[PDB]
Amino acid sequence: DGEYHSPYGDDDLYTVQPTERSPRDPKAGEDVILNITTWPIENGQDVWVEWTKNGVAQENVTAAYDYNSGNNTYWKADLGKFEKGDEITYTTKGSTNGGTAYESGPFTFYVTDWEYVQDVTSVVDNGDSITLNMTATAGDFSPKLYLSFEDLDTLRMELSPTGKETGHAGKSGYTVEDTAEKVTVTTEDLSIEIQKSPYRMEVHQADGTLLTSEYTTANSLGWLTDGKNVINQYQNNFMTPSDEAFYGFGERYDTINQRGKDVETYVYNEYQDQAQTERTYLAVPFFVSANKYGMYVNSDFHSQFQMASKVEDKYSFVLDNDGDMTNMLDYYVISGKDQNDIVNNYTDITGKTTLLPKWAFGLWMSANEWDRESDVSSALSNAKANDIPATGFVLEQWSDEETYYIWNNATYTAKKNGEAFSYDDFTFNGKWTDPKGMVDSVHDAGMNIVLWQVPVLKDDGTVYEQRDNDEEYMISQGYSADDGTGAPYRVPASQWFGNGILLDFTNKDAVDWWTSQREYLLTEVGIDGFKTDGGEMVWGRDTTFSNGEKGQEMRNRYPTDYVSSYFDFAKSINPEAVSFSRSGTSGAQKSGIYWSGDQTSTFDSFQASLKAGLSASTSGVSYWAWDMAGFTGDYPTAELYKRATAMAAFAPIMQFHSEKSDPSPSEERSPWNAVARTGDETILPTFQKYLYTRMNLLPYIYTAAKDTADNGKSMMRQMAMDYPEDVNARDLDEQYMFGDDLLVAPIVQEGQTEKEVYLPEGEWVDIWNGGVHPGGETISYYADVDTLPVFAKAGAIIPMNMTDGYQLGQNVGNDLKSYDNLTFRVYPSGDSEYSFYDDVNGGEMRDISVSEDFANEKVSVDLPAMADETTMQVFSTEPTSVTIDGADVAKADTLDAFNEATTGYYYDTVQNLTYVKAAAKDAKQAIVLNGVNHAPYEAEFGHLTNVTTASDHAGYTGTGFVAGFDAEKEAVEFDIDAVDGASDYTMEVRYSAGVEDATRTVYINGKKQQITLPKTANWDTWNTVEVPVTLQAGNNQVVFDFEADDTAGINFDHVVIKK
Ligand SMILES: OC[C@H]1O[C@@H](O)[C@H](O)[C@@H](O)[C@@H]1O
Ligand SMILES: OC[C@H]1O[C@@H](O)[C@H](O)[C@@H](O)[C@@H]1O
Ligand SMILES: OC[C@H]1O[C@@H](O)[C@H](O)[C@@H](O)[C@@H]1O
Ligand SMILES: OC[C@H]1O[C@@H](O)[C@H](O)[C@@H](O)[C@@H]1O
Ligand SMILES: OC[C@H]1O[C@H](O)[C@H](O)[C@@H](O)[C@@H]1O
Ligand SMILES: OC[C@H]1O[C@H](O)[C@H](O)[C@@H](O)[C@@H]1O
Ligand SMILES: OC[C@H]1O[C@H](O)[C@H](O)[C@@H](O)[C@@H]1O
Ligand SMILES: OC[C@H]1O[C@H](O)[C@H](O)[C@@H](O)[C@@H]1O
Ligand SMILES: OC[C@H]1O[C@H](O)[C@H](O)[C@@H](O)[C@@H]1O
Ligand SMILES: OC[C@H]1O[C@H](O)[C@H](O)[C@@H](O)[C@@H]1O
Ligand SMILES: [Ca+2]
Ligand SMILES: [Mg+2]
Ligand SMILES: [Mg+2]
Ligand SMILES: [Mg+2]
Ligand SMILES: [Mg+2]
Ligand SMILES: [Mg+2]
Ligand SMILES: [Mg+2]
Ligand SMILES: [Mg+2]
Ligand SMILES: [Mg+2]
Repeated sequence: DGEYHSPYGDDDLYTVQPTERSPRDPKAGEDVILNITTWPIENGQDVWVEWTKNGVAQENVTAAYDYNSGNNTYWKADLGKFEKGDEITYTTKGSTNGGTAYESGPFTFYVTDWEYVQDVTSVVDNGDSITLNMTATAGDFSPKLYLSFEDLDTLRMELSPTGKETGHAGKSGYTVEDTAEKVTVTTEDLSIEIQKSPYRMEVHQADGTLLTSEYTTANSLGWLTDGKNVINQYQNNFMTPSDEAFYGFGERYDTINQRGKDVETYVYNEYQDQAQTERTYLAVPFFVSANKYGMYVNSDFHSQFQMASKVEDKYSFVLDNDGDMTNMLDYYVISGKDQNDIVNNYTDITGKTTLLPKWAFGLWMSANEWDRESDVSSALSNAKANDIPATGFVLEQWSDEETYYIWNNATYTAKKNGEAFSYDDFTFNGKWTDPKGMVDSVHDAGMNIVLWQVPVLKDDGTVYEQRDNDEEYMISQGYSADDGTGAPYRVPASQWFGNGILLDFTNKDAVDWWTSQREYLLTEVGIDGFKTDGGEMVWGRDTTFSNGEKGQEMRNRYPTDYVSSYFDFAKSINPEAVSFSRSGTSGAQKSGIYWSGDQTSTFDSFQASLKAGLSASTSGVSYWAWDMAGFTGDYPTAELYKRATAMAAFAPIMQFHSEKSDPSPSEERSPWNAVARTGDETILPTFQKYLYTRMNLLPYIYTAAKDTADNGKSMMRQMAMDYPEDVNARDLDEQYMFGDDLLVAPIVQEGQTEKEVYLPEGEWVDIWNGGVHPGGETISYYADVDTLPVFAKAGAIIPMNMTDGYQLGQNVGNDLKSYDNLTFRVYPSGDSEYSFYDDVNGGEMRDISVSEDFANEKVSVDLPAMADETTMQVFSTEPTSVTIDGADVAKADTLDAFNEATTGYYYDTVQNLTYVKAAAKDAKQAIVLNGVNHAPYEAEFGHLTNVTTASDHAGYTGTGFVAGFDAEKEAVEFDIDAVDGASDYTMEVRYSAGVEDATRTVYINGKKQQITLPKTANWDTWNTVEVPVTLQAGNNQVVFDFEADDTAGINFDHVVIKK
């Protein structure tokens, strides 16, 4: 028999327990209901509430029967409404037939209401900080708002409602213009305009451009208080135009643009339907606006971002607090040189991404079902047999499933008092007879291994000696958090690892103990890190951690304290160790890889994963992975598998994984198992193509990884991060930038083969075939199930590790300590420069520069000193000569000859690439290609109308030519860029006309001319005629038509634009 009421229950944001107070934190005028339970269900029960208001005893409130469920009766007691300042203390009671009264409480709540800033009464400039003394709209406080500069382009606001706290110092490079009506604070990067009566702030760039501004009606800034000693929430409100887009907020699965939504900064473990529930494991109170600023609310407490979700021109943040009136509101308005610089400034505040070793950027293999040595050996054997040179290996089902630090089937003498084991304490049996040997075999295969972990000590009520000993010790030492009553905090019963005891990662002694138990795994077994899963496990209002903080503040921070603790520990022992986690908040980026969690194998999930990666990126979490093609649900289709593979190969971290622990047939998301499950053998060569291409691009990818760590530029970015002004880039969620120079457009729709790609300003070249696409429009790209549209930005310099075949998608292996043929792929356009991170040769920075001068038929490359032979692949027409330091280098007629030569050049007519080989020298080398023009615009890649392509006459450039083009209504249209601005140019038209002289009609931006194409000796002989054209800057429409007055058949190879 009993009674129970607990006002906050588990303090879950989304649900309530059936015995809570509603509202949990009452405001003035809100009716207060107490939900109370009794058991068993029995006639003769009475439930009531004994209480005081401002210390005065009130008449008891009688509860009314609500409903019965299970062994319990539920009741509601109505306390009524209260006024601001009221302090209510109550005890709930239940009895049967006037007998033993069971009770809960006392519980106290302080009734609140909002107070807002009114006017600025005085301004004090302290040199490194500005104090604005203010009045309030209500109450007796004298608030102070402190302004400071984290940097000249990053403004910090700290609000003390009572005026008793002081803000932090910042930079002193600012000036102030203080007048009776307004104060303007200026730096070389910002102009902050503050109206004094009423108080209202606008943040502008130095030149005056508005970044954001507090809502028009002012009184925008406020706090929720009882007017005495409780401050429970803060808010500010801002004006936003109807076109403003909001990105980031951590990792989001529903949309990349949060306009219209209430975004909760609240970590949560939501399985499979993250998009639909709008939940996430990784929540960060930071967003980037395409209006060129970021806003970071510096608090671990839950916050709600109302992004034009209430009023169409208003966005707001509402930040919770634990009552403590000394906790100031602290937020930043972040400007920068560009959107990526904004993110860099954010990482100055919350932490830089820690550069991971290069092995982290190869393929990771994982499957929950791998649970014994024979599974590992078969996994390694299958990878080798299928030519899959992975670099990472994950084991989840490796332990006793009890302590999570002892190998499954290991036997030993149990240890008391939390003593740590060493490798020699164990007798290894059954599934794992030689863990050290097993790790040695993984290392032998060129891979590194990580082991799965959780931050909780399991307690499912079953007896298990070592786990029981550990629990006893942990409790005696206070290594758990406190439930608020002196007992250890346990995960709520109905949750993942319910009843388990969380390790208090804020407790250094606790962390030292916990990690000591895993030490032998790094020092003796030789593992390369941990897959630190979970962490979204902190509930309860009164839950208390060693640092004095409670559940409200610690829920979002806990996962990152957990993940960082393990990352640092593993790395302290093994410098090459890497963590792989799913949960966190601001700062998560300092500590390893984050994967998108648990999703099903559908295209809808794929779409959600892509959004999660793009949002995480904006939020500073660059080293992001996902379970490619999904880890659970029905096995993926061959189509999904192939589409997922392609995106994954061009994502920051590439990893396959599966959920099932012991299925039949296998659930592995490996390519060999995908072939087995779907019956589609073509999956293997398609997977190989993408894996091999990723490894060819590893120098570029790893340099990008370094750029994240040093400069805050995420590896994979939503289009508006690079092009914030471009109205077509705002909502794109099915394409992205990868590194600085690649535009990747995965197909994420079932059945799709015509893929739309928005190309921003500039020229974009298909990296697979050399097709040229002018920017500033949406193109349609035909992509079969094996094809991924990827384009290089104009001026791009891309380092690659190539085989002697020199094609993308050729297996170079997984050697991370040497290159095969280090190659630089170059798309000349003006003057371009790239800093290559040569990690193979000591991490030296190699500064490469390219100067395009097609106006004079030259492209120059300034190659710095290199440790290795270097191959340039320059997109251009064929040179008449190539020089290195002024000396001619020999033309190689075939690829074989080029490979045998120590220096020389070779022209690839199919890709329109000039290969140039330079010897390794401890001095810079000046390479010049002479007689070159911009690469041809291949006819077979133009817009074709009623005409087809062929390859059945030798001598063409590209993949072939347009065949015949000999009837009315047949057309070939080109999108041609003016190589050097608006001007006249010469257009070369390369064709064959074996039978007789021909004519075609050409329109240049609608201006017609007829061209004569004289007969060639035969269809195996090509000729080129020069046509004068006038081009405008940018894209030019060049249409070749066969009109009524034209004549004869031709084969049409390409066109070249030149001076
Ligand atoms: O002291 C008075 C209280 O005693 C209980 O036994 C009654 O059932 C309550 O409704 C009442 O408020
Ligand atoms: O074993 C007694 C249990 O009975 C249930 O009906 C109650 O709701 C539980 O809180 C209680 O612990
Ligand atoms: O827009 C800000 C407002 O949001 C509402 O949802 C909250 O309940 C209010 O307390 C707050 O003033
Ligand atoms: O299959 C693994 C999944 O199982 C679910 O029951 C848990 O809540 C998730 O945290 C976990 O990733
Ligand atoms: O209100 C329905 C019922 O509620 C509780 O079970 C009471 O003990 C009982 O006397 C009453 O009949
Ligand atoms: O096998 C290791 C772990 O992997 C799985 O993801 C399960 O969620 C967990 O219950 C299990 O203990
Ligand atoms: O029921 C849980 C048990 O599962 C397996 O037998 C594990 O090998 C063992 O360590 C664990 O106690
Ligand atoms: O910890 C539970 C048990 O695990 C292993 O089976 C040990 O060999 C045994 O001594 C111990 O009691
Ligand atoms: O990039 C050049 C061409 O590449 C492929 O052939 C695509 O199917 C096509 O749409 C594109 O225009
Ligand atoms: O009529 C034009 C055609 O003439 C010949 O048949 C050629 O073989 C063919 O390549 C060309 O397209
Ligand atoms: Ca051609
Ligand atoms: Mg009665
Ligand atoms: Mg959509
Ligand atoms: Mg900066
Ligand atoms: Mg198995
Ligand atoms: Mg080692
Ligand atoms: Mg303690
Ligand atoms: Mg120039
Ligand atoms: Mg060689």
